[PDB]
Amino acid sequence: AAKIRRDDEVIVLTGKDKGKRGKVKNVLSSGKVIVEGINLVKKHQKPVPALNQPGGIVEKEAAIQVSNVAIFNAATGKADRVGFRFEDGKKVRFFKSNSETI
Amino acid sequence: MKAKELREKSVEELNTELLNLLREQFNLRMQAASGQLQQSHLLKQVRRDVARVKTLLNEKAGA
Amino acid sequence: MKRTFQPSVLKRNRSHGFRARMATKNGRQVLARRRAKGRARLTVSK
Amino acid sequence: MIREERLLKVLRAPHVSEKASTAMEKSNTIVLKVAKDATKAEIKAAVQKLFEVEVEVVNTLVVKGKVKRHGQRIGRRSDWKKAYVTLKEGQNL
Amino acid sequence: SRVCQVTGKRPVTGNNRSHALNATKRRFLPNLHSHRFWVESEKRFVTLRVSAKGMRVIDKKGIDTVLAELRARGEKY
RNA sequence: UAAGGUGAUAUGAACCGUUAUAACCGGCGAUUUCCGAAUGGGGAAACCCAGUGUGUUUCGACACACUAUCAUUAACUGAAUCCAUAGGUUAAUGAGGCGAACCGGGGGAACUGAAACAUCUAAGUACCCCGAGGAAAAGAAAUCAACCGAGAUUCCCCCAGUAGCGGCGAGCGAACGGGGAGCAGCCCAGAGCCUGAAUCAGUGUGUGUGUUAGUGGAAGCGUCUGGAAAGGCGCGCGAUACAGGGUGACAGCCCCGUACACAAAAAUGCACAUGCUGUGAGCUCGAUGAGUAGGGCGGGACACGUGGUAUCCUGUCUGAAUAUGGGGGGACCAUCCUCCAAGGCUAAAUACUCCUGACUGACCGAUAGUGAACCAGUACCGUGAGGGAAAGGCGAAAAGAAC
RNA sequence: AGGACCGAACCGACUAAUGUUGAAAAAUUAGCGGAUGACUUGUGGCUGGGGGUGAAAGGCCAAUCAAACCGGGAGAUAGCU
RNA sequence: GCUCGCCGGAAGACCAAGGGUUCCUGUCCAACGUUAAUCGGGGCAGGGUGAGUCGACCCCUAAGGCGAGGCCGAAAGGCGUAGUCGAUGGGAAACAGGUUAAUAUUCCUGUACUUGGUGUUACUGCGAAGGGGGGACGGAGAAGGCUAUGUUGGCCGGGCG
RNA sequence: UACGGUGCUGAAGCAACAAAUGCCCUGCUUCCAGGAAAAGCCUCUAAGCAUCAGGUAACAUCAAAUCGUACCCCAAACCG
Repeated sequence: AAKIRRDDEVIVLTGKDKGKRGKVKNVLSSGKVIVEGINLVKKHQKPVPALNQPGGIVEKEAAIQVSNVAIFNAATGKADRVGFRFEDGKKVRFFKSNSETI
Repeated sequence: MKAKELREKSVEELNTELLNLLREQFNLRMQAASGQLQQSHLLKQVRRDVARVKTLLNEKAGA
Repeated sequence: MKRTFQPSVLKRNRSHGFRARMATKNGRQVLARRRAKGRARLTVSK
Repeated sequence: MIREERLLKVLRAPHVSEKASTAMEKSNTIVLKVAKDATKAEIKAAVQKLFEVEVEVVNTLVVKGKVKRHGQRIGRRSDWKKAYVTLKEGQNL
Repeated sequence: SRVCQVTGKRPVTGNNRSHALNATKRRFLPNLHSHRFWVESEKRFVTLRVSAKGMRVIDKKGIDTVLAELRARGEKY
């Protein structure tokens, strides 16, 4: 059901820098995905007890919408879409334009 | 199905129920209100385990 | 001076309370109308 | 066969743990937070079983809930029952 | 209530029409009298609220038949 | 079905999990405190207090089940009073209560209109009460019609604002007949040949089809502006999909889907060659629903206000004939025609939407559309029934402003 | 003994002044009447709208009374503004 | 903290109703407080209400309410017997001292008291919606005996103004 | 001593008089307008049971559960 999974090398279709390629770290339920080094937000963090004690301006990953990114084919250097075809419950993902299991 | 409870299908689960409630949930309650760290998940686990034992008792009246 | 409301909980539960409404057919219709409107307080006795 | 030990889940918090409780401990009594429908006999039997202490008398009261919630949205905390357990002879604590 | 207990007669509502045809609501009430009836088959006196038409049908059909009709209806004696 | 979860405000903590077993959905079961028809008694709802029967060599006592009332039936008992009967106890089965509208019955106004008002109207309306069902009611001609005939009930369109009714004022207002929707008739008033003979109910695992989980589902890239392309330009591709929504601007080819194809452990609803039981086909002859029809008095319903007033209903008093008979054909009589009341059941066409699912809108867009887009029948007012608000929007993403 | 006398609590309300957008949707400050009785007060209860209750004033029935309040008929009707 | 003024049959102290955390401690002063507020009955946390003897519950009734059957009523429903509820009334038992920031006839210390159950011993006719006794009752007035309580003196500690 | 409040010790702790509207008093006297009920309690029996049960006294032991309890205490916490 999930075209973009937890560990996938993905290439950005739209937004910020499109040409940047990153690996998924986390998939959030709002239709938004976290990719390493894609949306860089400089967050001003207040000094607070326990967690985030020193404060400082921290560079962190912001969420990118899952429709703005696509999976990257290793054989052909392009974004190519995802399908499923296998007869049992664990349907395998297939690269379209190559018909190969991801 | 998600969880397989073939382990709890056995006779005389009263002693397992007394183990899960008595001294277990009680010392978890005492340590929780005093302050301990892992009890946040351990209390939920013990409560669901007591639910499993009581459900299996209501299924099997003889045990 | 002395005002119209001099409160007593025993008189209040005896007059406008739940069982006072439940004894009468008409007070049961009252409880039905309050339930139909959707009130949190069906009776002020509580 | 053991008696109704499953009914002895009445004891909830090991202490209210405050100044009145600690000074009352320095005299004779443990202050405990116990159920809502717990009776004095059940608190006696539960303390005498779950701890090893042989107890003298139990005094109980109901702490009514405080509102403790702001003006826009109002709530009430739950009512809870407090037991002062007298332990003049054979007190571990 | 004012029910005939044999012929099922109830107070029926109508109008008191005047000479000027003014209408005020009124109730026609039955000719209901308590009468003590002798049942020969059961050897007893049955106390029945009964209209005059009910006494007429009691002498027409017998007291036993009216009593059996009451048992079939479910009415007590 | 799944690579992600522990609902939201509301992050954090502590964890669970790799599709072959975490969450999520669906079917089925378990538990389900207290109050509430409240059902053991009481009560100022969410509480007080019991009885009976089953379990302390733990001499604190606890847990569980039942015990309301009414109706029908059976049992056991049982007075005045002999037999009896009334009553009492036990057991089983059913009923209570709630619900927006629709349906039937029991009652039933007035404002108003008549340019006042009383007959009349408003109106058998509003309301109250009782009852029932997914529909209800009606229903199988003692009906219309006119010497021709039609052929149970119900709903629609004409007839027709007609004929009539009416302080012949206001106003009320059909039917005959014709076109449609839908179209089954039966049974007891009783005996002999037949006792799942064809139906009809209960009752099944059978077969098919739906519902409650889901699965697959096509085809796009360069370049320009811009913070961001979905837009501009160029060249393509799919189309039984160019419904719709979302994505940083306006996406058929980025994501959910969509046309299309498939799927259901299990539980159910329909239909059927159907699996069992009980009533019940048909023949022959005999019966043909009496305090009833009708009449008198007083009222009501028929479009019809008592009028010339037929028809229907009955509170009161009466009272037939009984198929040689009786009813109706709008006072009544004769003729002719038509139909058999005083016993019941009966599907469809019809009415409505508390609720579910999809779809649609020359409907509204935060003083609007529900009172309520929002933690609204809440805040607040009142003893109470009851009344009853205001209040949406940062940004693409908190990047919610370190110092 | 006293529906006796003077007079506090208590009950009431005769006059005056202040207030009358008050301190108060009938009060304050001086005086006034009754104060062992047809007195007064607490707690329950009973009487319900063309009805109650009234040592009677159209008084009172929740700051509402020549027929209370709340919802319905109801968008009554209005030759009037 | 020192003076001053006010009440003192209260403007003092306690029960009941009624409210419901306003009590206590710490912190804050945006809003509330007819001003300022360091303060508060305000905001925010955390505490605090300890019963065999005090109320309730309970046992019993009053006015009255409900009321199986029952009588009555067009339906709803009206009344009412057995009965069942209903205090404002009648039923068992605790007082002094100390204690906390906040509780006290509750906690502690001392001295009590009552009502049931069970066990033992002894003696014995016990036993009910039954009978009786009892509970059990008004107004006014008048002594008398006391007490709460006060003054004064004695005693004791301090003063020598 | 931050003034709260702790540890210890602690003298006298009597007499007379006057005293209530409070107690004796649910009394006494008097009057007329004639002054709740039921239970608790005591006592006596009916059915019933008879070395039983049950009652009485003493002693010993056990139990007395549940709810309220802070605060306002004629008012800045009730009705206005």
